[PDB]
Amino acid sequence: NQRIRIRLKSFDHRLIDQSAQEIVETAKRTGAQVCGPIPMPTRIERFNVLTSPHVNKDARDQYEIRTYKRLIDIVQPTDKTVDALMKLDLAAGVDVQIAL
Amino acid sequence: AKKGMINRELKREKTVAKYAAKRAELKATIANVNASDEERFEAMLKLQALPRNASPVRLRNRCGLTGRPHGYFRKFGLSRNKLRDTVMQGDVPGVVKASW
Amino acid sequence: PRRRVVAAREILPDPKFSSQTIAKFMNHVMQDGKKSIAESIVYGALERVQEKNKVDPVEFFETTLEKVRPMVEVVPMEVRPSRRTALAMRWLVDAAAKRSEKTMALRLAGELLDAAEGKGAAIKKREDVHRMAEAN
Amino acid sequence: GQKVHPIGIRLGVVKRHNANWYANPKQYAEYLLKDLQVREFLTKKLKNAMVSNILIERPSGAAKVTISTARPGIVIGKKGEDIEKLQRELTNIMGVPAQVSINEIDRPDLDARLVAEAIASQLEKRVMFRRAMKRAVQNTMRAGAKGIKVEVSGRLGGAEIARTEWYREGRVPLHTLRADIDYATMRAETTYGTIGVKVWIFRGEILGGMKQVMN
Amino acid sequence: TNYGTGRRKTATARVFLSAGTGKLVINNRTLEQYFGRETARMVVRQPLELLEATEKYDLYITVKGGGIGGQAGAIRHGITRALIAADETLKPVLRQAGFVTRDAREVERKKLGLRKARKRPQFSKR
Amino acid sequence: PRSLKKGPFVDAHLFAKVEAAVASNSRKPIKTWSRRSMILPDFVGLTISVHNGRNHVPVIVTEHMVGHKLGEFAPTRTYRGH
RNA sequence: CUUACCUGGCCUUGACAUACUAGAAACUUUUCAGAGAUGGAUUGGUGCCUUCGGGAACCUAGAUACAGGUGCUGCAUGGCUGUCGUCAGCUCGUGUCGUGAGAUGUUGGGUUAAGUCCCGCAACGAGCGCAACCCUUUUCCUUACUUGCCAGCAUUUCGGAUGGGAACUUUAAGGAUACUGCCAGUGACAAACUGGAGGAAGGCGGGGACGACGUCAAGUCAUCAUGGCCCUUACGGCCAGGGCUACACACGUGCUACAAUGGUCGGUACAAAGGGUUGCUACACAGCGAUGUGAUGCUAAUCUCAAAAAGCCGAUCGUAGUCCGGAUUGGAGUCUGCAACUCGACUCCAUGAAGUCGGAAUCGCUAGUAAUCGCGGAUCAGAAUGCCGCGGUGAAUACGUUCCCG
Repeated sequence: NQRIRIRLKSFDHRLIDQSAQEIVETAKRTGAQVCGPIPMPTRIERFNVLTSPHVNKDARDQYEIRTYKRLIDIVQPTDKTVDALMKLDLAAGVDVQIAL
Repeated sequence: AKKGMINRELKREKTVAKYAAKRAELKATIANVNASDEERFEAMLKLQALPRNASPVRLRNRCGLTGRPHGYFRKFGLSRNKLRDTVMQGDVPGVVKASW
Repeated sequence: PRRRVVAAREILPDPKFSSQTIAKFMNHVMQDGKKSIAESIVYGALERVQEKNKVDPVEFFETTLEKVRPMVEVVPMEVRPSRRTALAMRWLVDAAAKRSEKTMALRLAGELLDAAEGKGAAIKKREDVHRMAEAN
Repeated sequence: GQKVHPIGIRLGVVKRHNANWYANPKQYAEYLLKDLQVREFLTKKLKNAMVSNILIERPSGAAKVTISTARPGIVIGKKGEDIEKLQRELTNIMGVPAQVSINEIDRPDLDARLVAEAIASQLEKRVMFRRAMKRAVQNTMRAGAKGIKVEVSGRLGGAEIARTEWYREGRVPLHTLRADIDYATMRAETTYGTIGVKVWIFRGEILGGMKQVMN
Repeated sequence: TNYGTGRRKTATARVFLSAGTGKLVINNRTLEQYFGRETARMVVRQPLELLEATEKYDLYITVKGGGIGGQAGAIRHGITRALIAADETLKPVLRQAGFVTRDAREVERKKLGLRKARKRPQFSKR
Repeated sequence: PRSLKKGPFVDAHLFAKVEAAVASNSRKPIKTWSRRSMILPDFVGLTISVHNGRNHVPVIVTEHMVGHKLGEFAPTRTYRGH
C-alpha cells in the first residue's frame, strides 16, 4: 500500500500545467496508474501603491500576484517509477514536493 | 534616509540579535508556574535591567534600498517608490497589473 | 437624458395578488431595502379593510386610489396617467404616517377606510390642488 | 498626460518576466533583495560590454544568470578568466552556487537599451543632440525596425531653461497590447546637470498570444 | 428522474423531479420551515401553479450560497429547467412567463477613489 | 493601568536612591528623570526633583500621593490664556 | 523608537567609504559609577590558510586627502505625478489656388459613445488618437476526481460517519457561442434606425486596465539621483527627558443619533472574499466580563479565525427627553510592551449631556445603482469612525433642453 503524492506550486499556470503534464506522461510511460492532476484553489494577493512621490492619494497602481497549486497521485508504483521521478528535471519557477 | 539613521537601525538589529537568547530565557522563567515567586521576581528585575535596545519593539522597518520609514510592504522588503519602479521594470517574479 | 428615450422599468406583479398597483404601493412604502416590513404593513391593512367591510382588497384599493387621484398639477397642463398614480400614493402614505395608532398597518387601513368616504388629509390636499388650479 | 510603462503593461500579455523563480512568503523578500543587488553589481561591472538584458533564475538551490550582450568576447575574457571570476563574485553575493550564461545579440540596433546608451554617451561627449537623435533613428530604421521614437529632456546645449525634443519615424502603436515594443531610459551626466533619454522601438505585432509566447 | 440546476446571485440549487403526490423538501426541511417570509414561498411554487401541475410531481431540492431571495430564485430556475428537461413542449409557456432566463445581475465592485461602486465623496467649490 | 499580577514598576536607579536615603535620613532632594516610576509607601516624607522636560521641579511626597506616577506632579506644558 | 523640533549632558578623519602607517584573532565572563551616552576594573579564548619569514577577515592606535548635512535653490535639472479629460481630436507626402505667410484635403448632407461609418466634393493618399487585441462576470462542452461532492446501493452511534460511486455542485485549464445571423417596416435607394422569433444573453450584454498633440515656470531637491551655493569642535554624530496630542476661536472630510418601518428579551435561518508557525486555535476548567490555565489540529479545498447582521416567530415598552440617545465624569480591572503620567486599546459597576430632523446655501447618485446590514486585509508588539476589498436585502424618477456649469 504505497502511494506517491506530488504537490506543485507556481506563479505561472502555463508552466505548472506543462510540468504536471510532463510528470504524468513520464509516469504513464513507466507503467503506473496515476490520478490527476487536480487543480487546487488559487491564492491571490493584491497591493495598492501610490504613484506620485509626494501627494496624490487617488493616484495608485493596483498590483496582484497569484499562487497556483496542483496535486498528483501515483498508485501502484513500479520500481522504475521512483528513480524516474528523481531523474526528472526541475524547471525554474515551479516547486515540487514529493511524499511517500 | 540619512546614513546616521541607517547605522542606528543596524546597531539596534545587532543588539537585539545579541540579546535574543537571555530575554527568552528570562521570559520563560517568569512564566514558569513551578518556579518560586522570588525566582520570578528577580527574573523580572533582570529583564527590566536589560539594555533598552535589546527590545524588539524599538525596531522600525525600512526600505532595503533607500531606508524610507513609510510604506514598507513586508512581503517585498521595499518601500512604495522602489517597488513601483522595479515592478514596472519587470524584476519581481509574478507581479502584474491587477484588474477584475 | 438629452438624446435618448429611456424606457420605463417594468415592475413584477405582487406574488400574492398579482397586482402591479399593490407592488408599486409596497415599493413606495419600503425604506432602505426592507421589503419584508413593507409587505407585512400592506398585507395587514388589506386584511383589516376586508374585515371592517367585506369587500375585495384589490377592488377597494383601486377605487380609493381613483378617488384620491388628482387630475392636474400646479401654468395648467394635463398630468400624464403614471404621475397621477405616483402622486396619489405619496399623499396616501404621507397622510397615513401622521395618524396615531399602534402599527403602520392599522394606520394605513384606517385612513384607507377614511378616504373611501372622502375624509382625509390626502383628499384635503387634492381639494387644495383643485383650488390652486382654479387660481390658474 | 503621463503614460504607463510599455513593458509593465505587457508583462503578462506578450512579455516575459526578467526573474523566474518561486519562493515562499518568508524567503521572497531575501531572494528579491539579493536579486536586486546582483543586478546593480552586474550593471556597474559590465558598463562597457554592451549589456542589455539580465535574466535571473533559481532552479533548485542554485542560481543561473543569463546575460544578453553584444560584446561576448569582452564579457567572456581572453581565456575564460572573466566568467569564472564573475561566477565567484555572484556566488559570494547570492549565497548559492551560480552559473553564468551568455546570449549574443546579433542585431544591436534593434535593442532599445544599447541605442539609449549610445545616445547618452554622445551627449556626454557633447555632440549636438539633434544630430545624435537623427543619426540613431536613421541607423535603427536602416537596421529594419518598423518604428522608433527618441526623446531627450533637460538643459539641451547648456541653456538655462530646460526643454524636451523628440523625433519619430515609422509606426509606434503604444495602445496595442499585442505589439512588440522595446523601451529604454538613460541618463547623461554633463557639466550642467542631467539629461534624460528615452527610446521606443517597435518590431511588429506578436500573434497567438501568451500561448504562443510560451510563458 | 429529471434533473435541473438553478443559479441566482452566487446561489446554486440542485433540483430532482419525479412523479408523485406533491411532496417537497429543501435541505431535509419543509418549505414553510426553510422559508420564513411568504413571498419566498410563493416564488418557489410559481412554476407549478402556472403549469397547474402542483399535484403530479415530487421535488427533492438542495441549495447553497447567497441569501433567501437568491436561493428562492435559484430554486425557481432549477424547477423550470427540470420541467423543460422532462418535457420540451413546455418551453414556450415557461419562456413567455420569463422563468427560463438566467438573471445575470451581480454586485458591482468597489472602485478606487470612491466610497462605493458609484457613490462619490462629498465635494465643495467653496 | 499595569496589570496587578506584575506588581508596581519602579526604576532601579531611583529605588536604590530612595532605599539609601531611608536607610540613612538625608533630606537632600533626589534628582531624577524617571517620570514613569510609581510612588511607593517608602517615598512618604521625601523631596524628589522630577524632570519636566526643561527643569527639575521639587515634589514633597505625602501619604495621599501613594499609587500615582511621579510625572503627575510635574506638568510639561505651559498655558495661561489666549 | 519613528523624529527630522526643544532642554540638558557628551564626541571630533568622526556612526559609514577609499588611500597610508603600526599593533592585535575576533570574540567572552563578572561587576562599579552614571538618567543614559560613556568611563573603569575584571574573566576565559586567542582562532583560518599558508611557497608557511607572512598573509585572510576582524578590532585598536596615529596621519590627511576627506567623510557627513531631511542645510538652500522644483524659477538650474532627471525621474515620477495631478489637471483640463476618456474630452475627440492632432498631424504628414504628391497634385491644384495664392507674389506671399497660407489654403485645399480635414469642408458640406445624414449618423454615431467616437475624425464611427456612408454620400457629394481639385483633390489623391497615409500615421498617432477612437474601436479591437488583455482581465473579470453571465450559457454550454472537454480534461481532471482530492483535502472538495453524494444521485443510486449497503452499513450506520443518524454526523458523507463508513464501504463505495464519478452522477450533481464546486474547483481550474482549454474551447464553443452573438455576427443585424433570420423576418417585418423604414431611411436614400447608403450609413444606419425601429419592431418580432429563436437563444442564457440582441444591436456597445455589465465592470476593469489602457489616458493622443498639448496647457498650468502646476507638485515633489524630505523616496532617490543631480548642476550650483553654504557648515566643518558643527547646520555633522551619540544619549535621557519633553513636544509633534496645547486651546478664548474659524473651516473641510466623516461617525453616532434625535426613535414605534423602533428599543429590549427568548427561540430559530441564509453568504462572499481574505488571513494563520515569533501564528490561528477545537475542547475542558475559572471568572459577570475583557481574559487566564491545561490541551488538541493545522505549513492548510484537510485544522482554525467564525458568532454573519439586517431577516422570521413570541413577549413587553405606548409617544414620554422615554425601557430613545450615549457624551462626560467617579470607582474597579485585563492585555501588549523595559515602560500606558503627559499620551494606548478593551471589560465591569455607577452617572446619564446636547439632541424633538436642523436658515441662506450646497453635495452624491440612472439598476443589482442609491439606501441600509454585516464580514475581511495592508500598515502593525499594542493602537481605524480612515483607506482598499467582500457579500446580504434592495427602490424612486427621467416630459425635455427654455434657463445654471463645463
